[PDB]
Amino acid sequence: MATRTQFENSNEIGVFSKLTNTYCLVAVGGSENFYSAFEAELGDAIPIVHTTIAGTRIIGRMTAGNRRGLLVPTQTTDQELQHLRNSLPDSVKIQRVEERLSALGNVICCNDYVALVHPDIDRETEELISDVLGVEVFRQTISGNILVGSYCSLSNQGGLVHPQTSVQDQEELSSLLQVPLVAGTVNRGSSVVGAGMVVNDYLAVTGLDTTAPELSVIESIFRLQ
Amino acid sequence: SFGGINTFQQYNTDLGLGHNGVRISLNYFDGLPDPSLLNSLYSNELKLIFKSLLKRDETTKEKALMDLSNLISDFNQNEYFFNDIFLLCWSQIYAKLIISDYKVIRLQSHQITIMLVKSLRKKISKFLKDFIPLILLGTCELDYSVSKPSLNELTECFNKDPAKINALWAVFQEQLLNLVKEIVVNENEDTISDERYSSKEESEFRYHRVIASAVLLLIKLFVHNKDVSERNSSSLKVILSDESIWKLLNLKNGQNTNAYETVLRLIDVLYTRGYMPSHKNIMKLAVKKLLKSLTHITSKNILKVCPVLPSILNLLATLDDYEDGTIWSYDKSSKEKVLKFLSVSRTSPSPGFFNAVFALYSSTKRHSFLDYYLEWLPFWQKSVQRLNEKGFSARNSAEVLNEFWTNFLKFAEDSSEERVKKMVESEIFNSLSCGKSLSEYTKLNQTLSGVFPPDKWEREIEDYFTSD
Amino acid sequence: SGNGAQGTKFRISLGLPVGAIMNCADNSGARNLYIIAVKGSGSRLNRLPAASLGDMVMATVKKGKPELRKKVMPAIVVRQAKSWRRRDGVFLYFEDNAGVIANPKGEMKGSAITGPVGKECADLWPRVASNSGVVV
Amino acid sequence: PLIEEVKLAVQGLIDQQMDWNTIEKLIKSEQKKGNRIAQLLNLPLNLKQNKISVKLDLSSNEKINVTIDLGLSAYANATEYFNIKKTSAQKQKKVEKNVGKAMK
RNA sequence: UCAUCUAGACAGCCGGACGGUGGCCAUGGAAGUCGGAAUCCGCUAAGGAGUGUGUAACAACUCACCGGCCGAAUGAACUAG
RNA sequence: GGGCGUGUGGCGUAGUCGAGCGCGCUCCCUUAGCAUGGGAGAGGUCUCCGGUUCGAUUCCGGACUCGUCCGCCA
Ligand SMILES: [Mg+2]
Repeated sequence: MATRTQFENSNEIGVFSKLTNTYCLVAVGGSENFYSAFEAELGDAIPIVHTTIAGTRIIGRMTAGNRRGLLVPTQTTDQELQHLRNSLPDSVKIQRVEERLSALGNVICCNDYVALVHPDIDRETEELISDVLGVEVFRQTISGNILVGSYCSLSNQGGLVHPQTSVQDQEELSSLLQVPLVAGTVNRGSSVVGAGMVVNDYLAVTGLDTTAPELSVIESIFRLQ
Repeated sequence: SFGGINTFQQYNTDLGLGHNGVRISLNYFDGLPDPSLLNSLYSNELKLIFKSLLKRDETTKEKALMDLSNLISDFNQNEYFFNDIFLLCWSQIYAKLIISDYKVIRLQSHQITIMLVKSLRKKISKFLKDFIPLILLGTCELDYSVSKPSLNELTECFNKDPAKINALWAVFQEQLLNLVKEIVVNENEDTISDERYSSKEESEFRYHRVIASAVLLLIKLFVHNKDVSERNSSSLKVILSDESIWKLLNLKNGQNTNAYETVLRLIDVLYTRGYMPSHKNIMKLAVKKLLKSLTHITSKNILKVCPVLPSILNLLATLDDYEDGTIWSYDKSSKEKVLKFLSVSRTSPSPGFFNAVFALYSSTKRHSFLDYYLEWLPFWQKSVQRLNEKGFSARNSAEVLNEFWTNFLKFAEDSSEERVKKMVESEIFNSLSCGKSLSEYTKLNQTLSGVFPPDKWEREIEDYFTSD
Repeated sequence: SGNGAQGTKFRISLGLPVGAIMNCADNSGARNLYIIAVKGSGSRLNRLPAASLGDMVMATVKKGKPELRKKVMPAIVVRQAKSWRRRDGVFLYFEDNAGVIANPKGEMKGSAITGPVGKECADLWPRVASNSGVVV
Repeated sequence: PLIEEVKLAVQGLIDQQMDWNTIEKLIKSEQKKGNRIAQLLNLPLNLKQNKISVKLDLSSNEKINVTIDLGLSAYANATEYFNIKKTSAQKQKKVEKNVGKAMK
């Protein structure tokens, strides 16, 4: 399933949510339908944490997540950090990042094995990503889009990239990430695919205005069947 | 509250899937619950849930389903609410609910039906004839996620008895056949999906998925009952006759080759049964489609189609075995298709591909379908060249190389020619000298235990030390 | 703001009246935006309609590309440079006035934002938070 | 008698409030099924004006499609056709008087 | 100014409200009720060649007329303080 | 703002309730030049919408458009 969901009318689910294999994060100011989608589809096996990052309802663009670790910005308060430490399982590691770009979901596009980052990140932050997430890192842009997290949706099975992407960039990124990539649109043609939707190994959640060919492209590239 | 009469349905006099006097059909236009029956419903709350289910929006449908489930969960309080009238209405809507695109809607519907059956056990017997085929269709589904919970629930409903589950197939085999026939022939993509709200694509995609699940159910029916084919031969013939099952075998388009694979399994089943041999036209049509599928396979999509290729080859070997390759005779260009396919298949390495190729070679050689020297020897050599180039860049390669060698050596054994043997030795030497991580990898070395004599290996080792 | 607001906004000290020229932060090829109107502003005699951070305004491109000049389009203020108070009581300000171009529903005409944006704007507009590099 | 039956069947679907496009798809399906009533109806339906056209055989082979108002009784629909004929006859008479003078 | 009125008036209930005759023209039909003319008898306590609803035309219902209960004034049109 | 009148082929223009000419150019013929003429062509929802008539360019009503004339203060 690519599950049709709105955040109070918003068809961008990746902005307000962060979904990994092991956990899920949702914003505190959410509707009953928005919570019920993650509660029904994810089930009781996977914890869902209602969280606020840096005083903001936006959490997907603020944080970058992995099954092994979670990265939070410097502006995240101690109460939010302690609540995430209690609510999250003991396996994941939560570490604050002290870096100027500070919006880790926009900066970092990552999965379990390999990650794409903004080219201009600091070397200490790159080593921190490689340490906490245990993930090999490449500094690359998707056809000149420096915000790889906003302009790519990535999982273990496959990836969706920006629609206006050069084909040469598509095989280059596909060989670099060792996963097949498809250029496509989400939410009735919105270009920002990573902000448009969240995905993991068995679930994808998207906006209600995402059309049927777009949803078919999602389930084909992410192998959710 | 509910108005109107299904006068056309009364004229039609067809109960469709339903054997309880209520027409049940997958298509949206007909099979909708009758207004008078809805009025007869026990409670206002039930009537409301039904209206919501009728409404198109999924969010509304889900909310209604959740409410219905809650009523079922509190069975003792709501036993009065549930009635035969409710069951008749539920059956008609349930069919539409199973066909629904949304996964949750399907999952919930199956869960709801199973819960009802457990609570109402021994009271749903009249309605079981309608319910069980639909429940079974859900249990055997192309999608694993919907099917596994449903299967587990079904077993729990039957108190974890495998025998009871097997019995169900035997008891409802005729009913299952009717359902399968309806999906395969009566249903069309347009009937399944409304034209205005759905594109030409998706409607086709949906239809293919639904029929594929029915085909999987059919395969299960044959496995469960040995005598099912004989009793319902006429029905089986019509299902096979319809081109829709054959249409499923298209490799040019489609997200997954799983549907194509399911049909291949059915064809093997037909061969084992001998049903296809018994009815010649069906067998010929299937073979022709399979040959067309080979044309559909292309280099651009080879990576997607590569896992499926070994399976196709094994099936081809069995069909090819039948009647001394009459399958090839059916198509004038069948040999050409195979040769084109071979070039496409070799370029992308696949596990089990060489084994299939050797088996096909063995089948072909009895009738000399493929010339050993003209086509096969070069093809095998090209495969080695490709493998050497891929040394072992995407291992796996190590097993694939061994698999190729074992098959190639057997292929080489059936030559009786010095030149072929020399070529094999040269290819082995070329692979060995270039090497790779193979000396380091025990598995690669162990798997390819011998391609040359032990003395020759010592001589090569001596030569390497001797070499500058 | 008005239609495309995702939630409400606390009162930020108004810093951009009508006639203000702010930098154009996105990559749409426009250099500055000239504010002619503020969405949702009230009516008082002689009072100029003023904008704050996170507000949607009507603006014209005074300097930039000729297909963007000489027409009115909606814009969103992302940097304010007049100091305002949050409910945790820090007084903060950027060093320039800056906004991006959008449609009336709020999705950005451009694709990337240079420089920081305010969290009071990023929470209120998700597309701005999507294309934003750093949110403070 | 047949026309009345056809009207009742169509009306019942309309009373249900089923989507008009959906109703039409059902009619087509019934024709494939061979339902007699379904066969009689022409496939395009002026539901918006509440008129259904049903083919009627000229001789009890060629069929002439006749529009029938759903609201009106079958006989009432017939009277309206007769009325159009009557008006046409009156017009013809006026034309006949007009022709001689007009020609001059 | 017209009418009705203890020989039972006007409101309210209840019952009948019929035959010649589907009166004559005209219409594919129109039988009291699409129209054109005439508009008369019988039985009457009383019932129009019809006041509306009414059907393709019927059928059906209701009327204005007469009757049981009520027992005494009432209805219409108009004038001006 | 108000009043009065106006609206025809690509262009100009004739119309009593029963759309013609000229110009542009379509073709053909015709030319010692300082390049003509001749013959068959195409071309309109008569500004639009309603009513009258039997039929309105024509009669009437409304709308659009254009052109004229008169209009704020101390
Ligand atoms: Mg002023």
